[PDB]
Amino acid sequence: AAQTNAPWGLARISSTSPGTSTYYYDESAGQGSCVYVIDTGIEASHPEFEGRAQMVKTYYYSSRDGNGHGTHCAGTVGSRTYGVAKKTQLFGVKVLDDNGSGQYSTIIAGMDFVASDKNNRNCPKGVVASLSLGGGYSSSVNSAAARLQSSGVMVAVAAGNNNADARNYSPASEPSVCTVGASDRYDRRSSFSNYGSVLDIFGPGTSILSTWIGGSTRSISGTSMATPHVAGLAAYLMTLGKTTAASACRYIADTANKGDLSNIPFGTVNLLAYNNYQA
Repeated sequence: AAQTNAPWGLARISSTSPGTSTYYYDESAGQGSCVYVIDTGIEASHPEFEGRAQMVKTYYYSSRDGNGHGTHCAGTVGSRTYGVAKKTQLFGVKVLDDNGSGQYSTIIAGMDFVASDKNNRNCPKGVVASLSLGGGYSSSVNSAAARLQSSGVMVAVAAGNNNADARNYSPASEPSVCTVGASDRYDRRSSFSNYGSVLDIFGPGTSILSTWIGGSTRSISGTSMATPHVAGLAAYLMTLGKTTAASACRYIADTANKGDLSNIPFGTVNLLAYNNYQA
Protein backbone atom coordinates (compact mmCIF):
# COMPACT_ATOMS: atom_id res chain seq x y z
CA ALA A 1 0.00 0.00 0.00
CA ALA A 2 0.95 3.56 -0.59
CA GLN A 3 -0.89 6.54 0.73
CA THR A 4 0.09 9.70 -1.15
CA ASN A 5 0.28 13.25 0.20
CA ALA A 6 0.46 11.60 3.60
CA PRO A 7 1.63 13.43 6.70
CA TRP A 8 5.36 13.85 6.70
CA GLY A 9 5.71 11.70 9.81
CA LEU A 10 4.04 8.73 8.16
CA ALA A 11 5.91 9.18 4.95
CA ARG A 12 9.18 9.32 6.95
CA ILE A 13 8.75 6.02 8.68
CA SER A 14 8.28 4.32 5.39
CA SER A 15 11.48 6.10 4.02
CA THR A 16 15.29 5.73 4.30
CA SER A 17 15.47 9.51 3.52
CA PRO A 18 13.83 12.81 4.47
CA GLY A 19 11.58 14.80 2.09
CA THR A 20 9.21 12.27 0.50
CA SER A 21 5.43 12.50 0.95
CA THR A 22 4.21 8.96 0.41
CA TYR A 23 3.60 6.43 3.17
CA TYR A 24 4.36 2.91 2.02
CA TYR A 25 3.23 -0.03 4.09
CA ASP A 26 1.84 -3.57 3.95
CA GLU A 27 -1.94 -3.54 3.56
CA SER A 28 -2.22 -5.87 6.59
CA ALA A 29 -1.80 -2.47 8.17
CA GLY A 30 -2.12 -3.73 11.75
CA GLN A 31 -5.28 -5.90 11.47
CA GLY A 32 -5.57 -7.88 14.75
CA SER A 33 -3.20 -5.93 17.04
CA CYS A 34 -4.56 -3.55 19.64
CA VAL A 35 -3.30 -0.30 20.86
CA TYR A 36 -4.02 1.20 24.23
CA VAL A 37 -3.79 4.95 23.95
CA ILE A 38 -3.38 6.05 27.52
CA ASP A 39 -4.00 9.77 27.37
CA THR A 40 -7.09 12.08 27.58
CA GLY A 41 -9.47 9.75 25.76
CA ILE A 42 -10.53 9.28 22.16
CA GLU A 43 -13.36 10.73 20.15
CA ALA A 44 -14.38 7.27 18.96
CA SER A 45 -16.91 8.96 16.68
CA HIS A 46 -14.27 10.60 14.43
CA PRO A 47 -14.89 9.23 10.89
CA GLU A 48 -11.14 8.65 10.61
CA PHE A 49 -11.37 5.83 13.10
CA GLU A 50 -13.96 3.95 11.10
CA GLY A 51 -15.38 2.41 14.34
CA ARG A 52 -12.11 0.94 15.53
CA ALA A 53 -11.71 3.24 18.50
CA GLN A 54 -13.48 2.84 21.74
CA MET A 55 -13.07 4.26 25.18
CA VAL A 56 -12.69 1.33 27.50
CA LYS A 57 -11.69 3.13 30.69
CA THR A 58 -11.86 6.51 32.30
CA TYR A 59 -11.05 7.71 35.85
CA TYR A 60 -13.14 10.84 35.40
CA TYR A 61 -16.79 11.62 34.96
CA SER A 62 -16.55 11.34 31.16
CA SER A 63 -15.02 9.04 28.56
CA ARG A 64 -15.35 11.89 26.03
CA ASP A 65 -12.13 13.67 25.09
CA GLY A 66 -12.29 17.34 26.01
CA ASN A 67 -8.64 17.91 25.19
CA GLY A 68 -7.98 16.30 21.77
CA HIS A 69 -4.54 15.14 22.65
CA GLY A 70 -5.59 11.50 23.08
CA THR A 71 -7.62 11.73 19.95
CA HIS A 72 -4.64 13.13 18.19
CA CYS A 73 -2.35 10.44 19.33
CA ALA A 74 -4.93 7.71 18.58
CA GLY A 75 -5.17 9.14 15.12
CA THR A 76 -1.44 8.83 14.57
CA VAL A 77 -1.55 5.30 15.79
CA GLY A 78 -4.43 4.21 13.67
CA SER A 79 -6.62 6.77 11.88
CA ARG A 80 -7.37 5.67 8.35
CA THR A 81 -5.59 8.78 7.00
CA TYR A 82 -3.12 10.08 9.59
CA GLY A 83 -2.19 6.84 11.25
CA VAL A 84 0.58 4.38 10.94
CA ALA A 85 -1.46 1.25 11.49
CA LYS A 86 -4.60 1.79 9.50
CA LYS A 87 -6.46 -1.30 10.76
CA THR A 88 -5.41 -1.62 14.40
CA GLN A 89 -8.05 -1.68 17.13
CA LEU A 90 -7.74 1.31 19.40
CA PHE A 91 -8.37 1.32 23.14
CA GLY A 92 -8.68 4.61 24.88
CA VAL A 93 -7.79 4.89 28.49
CA LYS A 94 -8.46 8.33 29.82
CA VAL A 95 -5.97 8.87 32.67
CA LEU A 96 -5.63 12.61 32.08
CA ASP A 97 -8.20 15.32 32.58
CA ASP A 98 -9.26 17.75 29.83
CA ASN A 99 -6.39 20.12 30.87
CA GLY A 100 -3.90 17.26 30.32
CA SER A 101 -3.09 16.77 34.00
CA GLY A 102 -3.19 13.51 35.91
CA GLN A 103 -2.32 12.34 39.34
CA TYR A 104 0.29 9.56 39.13
CA SER A 105 -1.95 7.48 41.37
CA THR A 106 -4.41 7.50 38.48
CA ILE A 107 -1.87 6.91 35.72
CA ILE A 108 -0.51 3.83 37.40
CA ALA A 109 -4.03 2.42 37.73
CA GLY A 110 -4.41 3.11 34.02
CA MET A 111 -1.27 1.07 33.30
CA ASP A 112 -2.30 -1.82 35.51
CA PHE A 113 -5.74 -1.72 33.86
CA VAL A 114 -4.22 -2.31 30.46
CA ALA A 115 -2.19 -5.27 31.61
CA SER A 116 -5.48 -6.98 32.60
CA ASP A 117 -7.88 -5.48 30.15
CA LYS A 118 -5.71 -6.85 27.42
CA ASN A 119 -7.00 -10.28 28.56
CA ASN A 120 -10.50 -9.06 27.61
CA ARG A 121 -9.55 -7.88 24.13
CA ASN A 122 -8.87 -9.90 21.04
CA CYS A 123 -5.33 -9.09 19.97
CA PRO A 124 -3.95 -12.30 18.52
CA LYS A 125 -1.17 -10.36 16.84
CA GLY A 126 -0.29 -8.38 19.93
CA VAL A 127 -0.85 -5.45 22.15
CA VAL A 128 0.68 -2.04 22.36
CA ALA A 129 0.27 0.85 24.71
CA SER A 130 1.21 4.39 23.71
CA LEU A 131 1.85 6.36 26.86
CA SER A 132 1.45 9.81 25.43
CA LEU A 133 2.59 11.43 28.65
CA GLY A 134 4.98 11.69 31.46
CA GLY A 135 6.07 13.77 34.38
CA GLY A 136 9.03 13.95 36.77
CA TYR A 137 10.77 10.85 37.97
CA SER A 138 8.82 8.36 40.11
CA SER A 139 9.71 4.72 40.58
CA SER A 140 6.00 3.94 41.24
CA VAL A 141 5.14 4.98 37.65
CA ASN A 142 8.33 3.55 36.25
CA SER A 143 7.64 0.24 37.77
CA ALA A 144 4.08 0.40 36.42
CA ALA A 145 5.35 0.75 32.88
CA ALA A 146 7.77 -2.09 33.53
CA ARG A 147 4.94 -4.34 34.82
CA LEU A 148 2.86 -3.39 31.84
CA GLN A 149 5.77 -4.21 29.62
CA SER A 150 6.59 -7.53 31.36
CA SER A 151 2.96 -8.52 30.88
CA GLY A 152 3.42 -8.73 27.03
CA VAL A 153 2.41 -5.24 26.01
CA MET A 154 4.87 -3.21 24.00
CA VAL A 155 5.08 0.14 25.78
CA ALA A 156 6.02 3.26 23.90
CA VAL A 157 6.66 6.17 26.20
CA ALA A 158 7.53 9.72 25.27
CA ALA A 159 10.88 11.00 26.33
CA GLY A 160 9.37 14.40 27.22
CA ASN A 161 9.60 17.93 25.87
CA ASN A 162 12.05 19.42 28.40
CA ASN A 163 15.27 19.27 26.25
CA ALA A 164 16.87 17.44 29.21
CA ASP A 165 18.29 14.02 29.70
CA ALA A 166 15.21 11.79 29.96
CA ARG A 167 16.54 9.84 32.98
CA ASN A 168 14.74 12.44 35.15
CA TYR A 169 11.37 11.68 33.77
CA SER A 170 8.93 8.89 34.06
CA PRO A 171 8.05 6.61 32.61
CA ALA A 172 10.74 7.65 30.11
CA SER A 173 13.52 6.68 32.50
CA GLU A 174 12.19 3.16 32.98
CA PRO A 175 14.82 0.87 31.35
CA SER A 176 12.47 -1.84 30.20
CA VAL A 177 10.24 0.22 27.82
CA CYS A 178 10.63 2.02 24.47
CA THR A 179 11.38 5.66 25.08
CA VAL A 180 10.74 7.79 22.03
CA GLY A 181 12.43 11.01 21.10
CA ALA A 182 11.01 13.40 18.53
CA SER A 183 12.54 14.22 15.20
CA ASP A 184 11.42 17.03 12.92
CA ARG A 185 11.00 16.74 9.12
CA TYR A 186 14.51 17.84 8.06
CA ASP A 187 15.74 15.05 10.27
CA ARG A 188 16.95 16.84 13.32
CA ARG A 189 16.24 15.93 16.88
CA SER A 190 13.42 18.33 17.68
CA SER A 191 14.42 21.36 19.80
CA PHE A 192 12.17 20.34 22.66
CA SER A 193 12.99 16.63 22.62
CA ASN A 194 14.56 14.96 25.64
CA TYR A 195 17.53 12.73 25.02
CA GLY A 196 20.05 10.43 26.68
CA SER A 197 21.13 6.85 27.13
CA VAL A 198 17.60 5.98 28.12
CA LEU A 199 16.09 6.84 24.70
CA ASP A 200 15.59 3.97 22.33
CA ILE A 201 14.31 5.48 19.10
CA PHE A 202 13.21 8.71 17.41
CA GLY A 203 9.98 9.23 15.65
CA PRO A 204 8.34 12.14 13.90
CA GLY A 205 7.43 14.63 16.62
CA THR A 206 7.36 18.07 14.98
CA SER A 207 4.24 19.61 13.39
CA ILE A 208 2.41 16.30 13.25
CA LEU A 209 -0.91 16.27 11.51
CA SER A 210 -3.57 14.00 12.95
CA THR A 211 -7.21 13.73 14.11
CA TRP A 212 -8.59 15.98 16.78
CA ILE A 213 -11.84 16.40 18.76
CA GLY A 214 -14.89 17.62 16.88
CA GLY A 215 -14.17 15.68 13.68
CA SER A 216 -11.31 18.03 12.90
CA THR A 217 -7.64 17.45 12.28
CA ARG A 218 -4.70 19.46 13.55
CA SER A 219 -0.94 19.51 13.54
CA ILE A 220 0.86 19.79 16.87
CA SER A 221 4.43 19.25 18.11
CA GLY A 222 5.66 16.94 20.90
CA THR A 223 7.55 13.77 21.74
CA SER A 224 4.18 12.40 22.81
CA MET A 225 3.19 12.93 19.18
CA ALA A 226 6.17 10.67 18.33
CA THR A 227 5.36 7.87 20.71
CA PRO A 228 2.26 6.90 18.72
CA HIS A 229 4.19 6.59 15.45
CA VAL A 230 6.31 3.99 17.17
CA ALA A 231 3.35 2.39 18.91
CA GLY A 232 1.59 2.38 15.57
CA LEU A 233 4.72 0.93 14.06
CA ALA A 234 4.91 -1.82 16.66
CA ALA A 235 1.31 -2.69 16.02
CA TYR A 236 2.18 -2.76 12.33
CA LEU A 237 5.14 -5.07 12.93
CA MET A 238 3.42 -7.44 15.31
CA THR A 239 0.69 -7.88 12.81
CA LEU A 240 3.30 -8.65 10.09
CA GLY A 241 4.72 -11.36 12.39
CA LYS A 242 8.09 -9.61 12.50
CA THR A 243 8.26 -9.57 16.32
CA THR A 244 6.53 -10.11 19.64
CA ALA A 245 5.63 -7.32 22.02
CA ALA A 246 8.47 -7.98 24.51
CA SER A 247 11.09 -7.69 21.72
CA ALA A 248 9.40 -5.05 19.57
CA CYS A 249 11.54 -2.23 20.86
CA ARG A 250 14.72 -4.15 20.08
CA TYR A 251 13.36 -5.15 16.70
CA ILE A 252 12.33 -1.61 15.75
CA ALA A 253 15.64 -0.26 17.01
CA ASP A 254 17.64 -2.77 14.98
CA THR A 255 15.63 -1.99 11.83
CA ALA A 256 15.75 1.83 12.20
CA ASN A 257 17.56 4.40 10.10
CA LYS A 258 21.01 4.71 11.65
CA GLY A 259 22.85 8.03 11.94
CA ASP A 260 20.25 10.20 10.15
CA LEU A 261 19.46 12.77 12.73
CA SER A 262 21.38 15.87 13.58
CA ASN A 263 21.44 17.72 16.88
CA ILE A 264 21.69 14.39 18.69
CA PRO A 265 23.75 14.87 21.84
CA PHE A 266 26.59 12.53 22.59
CA GLY A 267 25.42 9.35 24.33
CA THR A 268 22.00 9.20 22.69
CA VAL A 269 21.13 6.74 19.89
CA ASN A 270 20.88 7.97 16.31
CA LEU A 271 17.95 5.76 15.36
CA LEU A 272 14.89 6.82 13.47
CA ALA A 273 11.97 4.41 13.30
CA TYR A 274 11.51 2.70 10.01
CA ASN A 275 8.93 0.19 8.65
CA ASN A 276 11.31 -1.49 6.24
CA TYR A 277 8.55 -1.98 3.70
CA GLN A 278 9.78 -2.85 0.21
CA ALA A 279 6.94 -2.15 -2.15
